[PDB]
Amino acid sequence: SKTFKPKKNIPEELLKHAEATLGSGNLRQAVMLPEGEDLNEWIAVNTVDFFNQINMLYGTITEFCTEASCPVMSAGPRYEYHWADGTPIKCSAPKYIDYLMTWVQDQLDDETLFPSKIGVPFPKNFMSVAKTILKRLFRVYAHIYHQHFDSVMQLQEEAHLNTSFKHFIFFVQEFNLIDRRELAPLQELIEKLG
Amino acid sequence: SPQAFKFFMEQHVENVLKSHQQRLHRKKQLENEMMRVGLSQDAQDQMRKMLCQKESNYIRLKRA
Ligand SMILES: [Zn+2]
Repeated sequence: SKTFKPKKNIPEELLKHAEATLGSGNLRQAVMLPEGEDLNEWIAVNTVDFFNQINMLYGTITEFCTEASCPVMSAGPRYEYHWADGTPIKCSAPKYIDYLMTWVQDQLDDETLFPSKIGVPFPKNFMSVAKTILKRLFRVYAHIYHQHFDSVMQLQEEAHLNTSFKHFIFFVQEFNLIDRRELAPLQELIEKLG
Repeated sequence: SPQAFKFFMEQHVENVLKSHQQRLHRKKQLENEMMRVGLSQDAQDQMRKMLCQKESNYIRLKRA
């Protein structure tokens, strides 16, 4: 709300390379909570997987994402992001994303948030914690899609990106883990994947 | 180089699907044997519960 600043002062692509994917199969069914499975656990394992994918995704285009090319964290001109973790900064996309990925990593390493021992329950607020992570992880996708799809197509990794993002968004949507407002930066890519 | 991201995503999609069908498979196997020997619905539900907890434990461990 302070971290997510859409810009009403802006008058309002090739992104719809969206058919390009790998073997997603029945992905809508894949993201569903299996009968008897704990939602927290299911959120946790997928959040970790998505983090890994996104961590690798950004690794491919980080050379192209610099202070010069991206002096403010954005998802196109109509959306800017300021960093804050409650434990807000106008900063560049590389700075923001470094803050973000360290932050997410610390959560996942936090055994009190993401317990790895059998028998140890999730914290009472795990859902809210998971929702902030996924909310902010979405921004890497959005930044890359808006600012660096040229470099993605250069590396011929559009299919791999779409696959990752499609799965991410199908998961997010299944459990309503991100407010439709914050998904604004990619509404039409998303509507194109459903 | 983007080769690791690429290889992982190509490998990831089929891993997702395999994990999904393996859960179903173990679920089907349990139902099959239960029905074969004709256990009480209480005993069946207990063991279904046990399978679910084991599957839960499994993905926690994969995450670890
Ligand atoms: Zn950038």
